[PDB]
Amino acid sequence: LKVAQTRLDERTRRPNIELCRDMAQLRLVNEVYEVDDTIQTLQQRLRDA
Amino acid sequence: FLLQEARQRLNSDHRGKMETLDIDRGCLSLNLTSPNISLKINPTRVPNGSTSL
Amino acid sequence: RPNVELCRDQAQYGLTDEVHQLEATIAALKQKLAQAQDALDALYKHLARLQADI
Amino acid sequence: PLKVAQTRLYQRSHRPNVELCRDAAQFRLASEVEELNLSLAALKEKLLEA
Amino acid sequence: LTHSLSLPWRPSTYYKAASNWPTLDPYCTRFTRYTPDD
Amino acid sequence: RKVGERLQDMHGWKSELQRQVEELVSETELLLAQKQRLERALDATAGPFSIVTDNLQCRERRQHPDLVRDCVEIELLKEAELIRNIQELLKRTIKQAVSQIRLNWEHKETCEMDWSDKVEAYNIDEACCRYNNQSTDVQFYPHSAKFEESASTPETWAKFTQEHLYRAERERLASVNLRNLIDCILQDTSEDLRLQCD
Repeated sequence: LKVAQTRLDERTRRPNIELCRDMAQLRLVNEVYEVDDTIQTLQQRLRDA
Repeated sequence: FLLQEARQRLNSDHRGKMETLDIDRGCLSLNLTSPNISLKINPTRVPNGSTSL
Repeated sequence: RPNVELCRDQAQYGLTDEVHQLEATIAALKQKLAQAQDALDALYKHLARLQADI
Repeated sequence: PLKVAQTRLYQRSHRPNVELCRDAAQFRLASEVEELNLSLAALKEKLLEA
Repeated sequence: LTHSLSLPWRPSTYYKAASNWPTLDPYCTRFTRYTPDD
Repeated sequence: RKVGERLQDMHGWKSELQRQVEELVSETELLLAQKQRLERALDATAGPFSIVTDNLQCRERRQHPDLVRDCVEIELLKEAELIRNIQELLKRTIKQAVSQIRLNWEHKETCEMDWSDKVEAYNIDEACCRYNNQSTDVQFYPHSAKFEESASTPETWAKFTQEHLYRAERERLASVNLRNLIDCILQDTSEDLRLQCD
């Protein structure tokens, strides 16, 4: 999640028209939300364990 | 029984004063930069319990 | 502040005063600004006059 | 009218950092300046022709 | 109204804004120079 | 005309943001006393515990043929267990009450911040509407791209407040639900202690 957040924060500085809704943008938002899902399922098993 | 009650009517004070302190030392702090500064709603407005000195 | 501790203290009567004072001061500077941007307008109108005449 | 629109746009730039918004007012306040300016330009060139 | 696009696009603020308050919706679409004092 | 619409709207959002936070003051005040009713039950349940402990300490003080296991020893032990189970139930509800009060104030301070920003803007946009051509004050502020640099679209703007108001009332309904829970937990533990003492 540490890479996926910094990857998008650097790409928010693309000048003018370069700041695009390419599929890399939506996938990294999907990547960020999946690790949050994964870190929430894994902390669930620790509380069970 | 009476002495026990005095303890539970003297502790209320201690607890009260201990809290008052926090909402009084924290105030002294709040200095401009203070990231929580704000124009509150009805700031100058005596509440209910308002006692005296 | 809880129960009785909520007491009108030297601070309340004092802070509540500072508020009124700060709001009056803020008013003074606002009116002063208006009495200065007014002057700048005059300065400009007179410049236009002096320049047109030049 | 040109004076007013710059003062209107300047004060709105001092709106709070999340309250600073792209309201339609800002949209017109910009377009307004453009027209006022290009109109003074048309008026300035006609003074040259006069 | 219409959120159009100008050729110089300046999205700087939105960034700092959502930085102090995450909860924020997209600032997407739907005077070309700075003052020297700025 | 357009700036005016913004004010009307901004005022519609501001006046409504003023009702939410003053109401959150009132509900926290009702929870403020209900936490105190919670504690003063813990204040008055230590006396019965000292009564039961004294009664057990003096009833061991009996002579040889009458030192007996009877119904009084059963109900005196059950009262001692019931008092201890009341106090631990009352200590846990206090720790839930202070957390509800903290979340009431946190959700409240947030709503008030938005109102502070709104107040500043209101005053600014209000002045901007009273700018007449025949008025001085206005100047030739050199053009700058920062005059168009915005940080929220009108829609997103509302959403910010809308969200604040949603979660704020979530703390409202919650405290109401907890104040019902506090009222029910007092009527039960008081009546169980009276039925045991009888």
